[PDB]
Amino acid sequence: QVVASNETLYQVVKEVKPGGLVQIADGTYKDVQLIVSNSGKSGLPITIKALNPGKVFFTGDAKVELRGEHLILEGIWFKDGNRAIQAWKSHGPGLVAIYGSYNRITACVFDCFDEANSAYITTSLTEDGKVPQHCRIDHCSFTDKITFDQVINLNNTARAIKDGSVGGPAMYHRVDHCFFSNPQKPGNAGGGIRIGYYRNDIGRCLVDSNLFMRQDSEAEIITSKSQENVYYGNTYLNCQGTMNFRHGDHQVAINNFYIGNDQRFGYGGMFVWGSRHVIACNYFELSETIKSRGNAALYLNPGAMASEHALAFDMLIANNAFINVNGYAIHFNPLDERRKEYCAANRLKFETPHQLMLKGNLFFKDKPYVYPFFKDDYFIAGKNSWTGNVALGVEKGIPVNISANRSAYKPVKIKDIQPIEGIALDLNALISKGITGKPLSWDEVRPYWLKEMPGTYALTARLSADRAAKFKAVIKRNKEH
Ligand SMILES: *[C@H]1O[C@H](CO)[C@@H](O[C@@H]2O[C@@H](C)[C@H](O)[C@@H](O)[C@H]2O)[C@H](O)[C@@H]1O[C@H]1O[C@H](C(=O)O)[C@@H](O[C@@H]2OC[C@@H](O[C@@H]3O[C@@H](C)[C@@H](O[C@@H]4O[C@H](CO)[C@@H](O)[C@H](O)[C@H]4O)[C@@H](O[C@H]4O[C@H](CO)[C@H](O)[C@H](O)[C@H]4O)[C@@H]3OC)[C@H](O)[C@H]2O)[C@H](O)[C@H]1O
Ligand SMILES: CC(=O)N[C@@H]1[C@@H](O[C@@H]2OC(C(=O)O)=C[C@H](O)[C@H]2O)[C@@H](OS(=O)(=O)O)[C@@H](CO)O[C@@H]1O
Ligand SMILES: CC(=O)N[C@@H]1[C@@H](O[C@@H]2OC(C(=O)O)=C[C@H](O)[C@H]2O)[C@@H](OS(=O)(=O)O)[C@@H](CO)O[C@H]1O
Ligand SMILES: CC(=O)N[C@@H]1[C@@H](O[C@@H]2OC(C(=O)O)=C[C@H](O)[C@H]2O)[C@@H](OS(=O)(=O)O)[C@@H](CO)O[C@H]1O
Ligand SMILES: CC(=O)N[C@@H]1[C@@H](O[C@@H]2OC(C(=O)O)=C[C@H](O)[C@H]2O)[C@@H](OS(=O)(=O)O)[C@@H](CO)O[C@H]1O
Ligand SMILES: [Ca+2]
Repeated sequence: QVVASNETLYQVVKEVKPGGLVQIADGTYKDVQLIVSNSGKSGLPITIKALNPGKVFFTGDAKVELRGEHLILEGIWFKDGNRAIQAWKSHGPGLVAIYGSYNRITACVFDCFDEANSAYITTSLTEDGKVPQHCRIDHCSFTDKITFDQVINLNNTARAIKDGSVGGPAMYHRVDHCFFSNPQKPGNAGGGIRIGYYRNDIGRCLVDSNLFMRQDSEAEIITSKSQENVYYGNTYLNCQGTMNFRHGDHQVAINNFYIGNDQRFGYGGMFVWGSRHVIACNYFELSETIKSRGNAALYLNPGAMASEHALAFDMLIANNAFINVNGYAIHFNPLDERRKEYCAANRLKFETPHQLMLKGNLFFKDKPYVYPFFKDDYFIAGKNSWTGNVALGVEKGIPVNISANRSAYKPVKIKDIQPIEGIALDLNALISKGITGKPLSWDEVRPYWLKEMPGTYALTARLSADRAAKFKAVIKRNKEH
């Protein structure tokens, strides 16, 4: 039914049946506490949507909880929030918290919501430990986030100091066609998306066709902290951060675009911990790279095998292109001094990346940047395997013989790569095709009803005066008195 107030919305959601449709009349729903406990059924979802998307605002001291299964939340604009700062935390539920499985949030806008620390959307465990699975977040816009924590956390365990061999279960979520552009916070402030917590967690989430444009929240654009997540066809445009395989082996990134096209800041880029990954058909063209990480497109972590800073080794790096990177194409030992400190403290064995299979990559420069393609301060003959690469335009920086024949450059065919269970992509086929398509634009990901890009930061790299003032107040209250 059509509802036009908070109270009527609360009532209709208590009664709605599988296949039901709740439409919210034009207006502002201030301090709205939408808790949806009922469930739809497979093929009979319950849809809660604006009657006219773009005309419904959830504001004030608001929250949404999707606790039932088979629910769809659509066409809501979250702005002008005022949740209690003492009542919300990073690593807690999001503004929208999804506790049930088979739920979808689509074509919603989150724009500088408030000053309370939390994600904008989470999947969250219930108190009895049940893990939501098979959820989708798509065609949503996340802009000008001025609070701590990620924009989205996808959770399969409760936060703990941890380290017990039993990880969280596979989630099988999808995040697609979303737009992220958010200002830099201080420190380890929470990024774009976190998936899982530690290396025994299984993710099996698909993150595809998103546009991260000045996603600058903190060092990590995405902190992927579970196994077997697949990142396909995302665009990272002028982002002050890197997309990271932070914990969890056997993750996949194929045909993403990492573009930096001005000199305003250092941009990234991928930072990779762990082993057994597939990193293929990605395109890196970065006009400036990140000083603090080591100035590179692709960073391969040194350290102790399978530790808290897991050594990057034994993986496939295939058919990628590094075009006019103002930095190393590949840095084989970033942050090595900090990592030796970690390994010494914990009495762990420090190692450097090896057993890498570098196949069919193009390394090309014709602009006067000063960096050789590679940095490997621990180079050992034979430790990695290079086949079918092409390198031309600057010295390699390591003693490896690579063809310089660009005309003869072709991506390699690959046929031995196992797909990820639950994700309907043919990894061999996609890798063997080489790099397809081009960077995504706002029109390709935007909510169907929204023509104008929201936010103040994406086009300008600066918050508007009023939002800047709120951001300063958040940062101040979160640091030492
Ligand atoms: C993410 O998305 C981006 C693009 O937004 C992709 O970008 C590309 O790749 C990047 C690497 C590059 O950077 C970029 O430049 C791009 O080149 C990126 O790869 C990622 O892709 C994934 O997301 C896509 C997306 O969501 O946009 C997926 O594309 C969708 O795939 C499904 C398509 O639907 C099918 O085709 C349409 C036209 C429907 O079929 C037609 O149905 C008509 C009416 O029934 C009929 O007359 C026609 O004969 C049919 O052809 C659809 O059918 C389904 O729906 C209809 C109603 O419309 C009926 O109910 C049917 O029963 C039902 O089957 C087809 O579904 C199979 C959709 O068009 C397409 O957008 C992509 O596959 C993902 O990998
Ligand atoms: C709630 C939702 O859309 N979940 C996504 C899931 O889609 C469900 O499962 C399938 C399926 O064929 O396995 C189809 C329907 O779209 C839906 O029931 C699926 O999303 S996808 O279909 O857009 O690809 C996965 C990705 O595999 O992500 C969510 O789990
Ligand atoms: C709110 C927030 O997450 N801020 C990050 C800092 O964490 C807070 O401050 C401290 C502290 O001892 O100084 C401890 C608590 O975690 C928070 O109250 C801190 O993050 S972290 O180091 O704890 O992971 C700094 C580190 O640079 O990052 C801020 O973003
Ligand atoms: C100890 C702790 O929980 N600190 C939180 C951070 O987590 C550490 O940092 C990261 C990371 O990739 O940033 C990985 C380590 O394994 C963690 O011990 C971090 O939280 S999270 O969202 O990345 O899990 C920050 C983010 O705001 O929050 C700290 O409190
Ligand atoms: C406790 C810990 O190792 N946390 C990792 C982060 O490391 C801290 O972050 C930084 C920084 O500027 O990024 C400075 C502090 O001295 C570090 O202790 C960080 O890891 S990394 O930067 O060493 O690679 C994040 C990933 O960005 O992961 C945390 O686990
Ligand atoms: Ca972080």
